[PDB]
Amino acid sequence: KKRKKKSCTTPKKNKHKRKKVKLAVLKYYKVDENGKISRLRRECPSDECGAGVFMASHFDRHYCGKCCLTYC
Amino acid sequence: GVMDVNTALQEVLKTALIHDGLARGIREAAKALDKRQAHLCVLASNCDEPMYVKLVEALCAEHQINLIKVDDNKKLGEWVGLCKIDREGKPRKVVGCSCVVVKDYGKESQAKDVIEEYFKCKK
Ligand SMILES: [Zn+2]
Repeated sequence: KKRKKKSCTTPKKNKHKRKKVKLAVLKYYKVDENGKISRLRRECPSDECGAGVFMASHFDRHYCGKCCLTYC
Repeated sequence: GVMDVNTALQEVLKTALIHDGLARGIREAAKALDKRQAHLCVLASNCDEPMYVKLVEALCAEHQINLIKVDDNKKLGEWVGLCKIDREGKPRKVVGCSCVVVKDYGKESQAKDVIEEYFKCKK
């Protein structure tokens, strides 16, 4: 049995390529004229990411990337 | 204190490299430094981003942290330990670090003699 070639299928399943965000770290904090710090999103209650990591505001939900926490 | 002020960051960043207490890059610096678990922070002066100054200056202002400023991201990249070296010891490759956050110091009379003096005179 010489091994058959047969490569045909739904032509390509492409693999997710990383979305490269340029200086996105800066978007989190809002600096006023005095030099004050305004946090535009919510802090996460979980232990590992506590006080060092923030959450995401999607329209209907809040999502932290470490422990995968979700709220409405 | 026999040392010069500008040359003596080498011992702070060396012992902080040996004790695994350095956080480099802006987000792993800012965040973990805002965790009030990290003592002091080292920043680059020359930068192409105006807000990159606002972030760290505001953060170091409110969170009771001290600010050092260096010339280029390149020299700081030689301090951080990201410089890759040649066969004979030429510091050939340089990945520059503007953000450095110190968590765990080593115990040194030298780097602490210059940093504690510079920051006793700055206050
Ligand atoms: Zn979390």
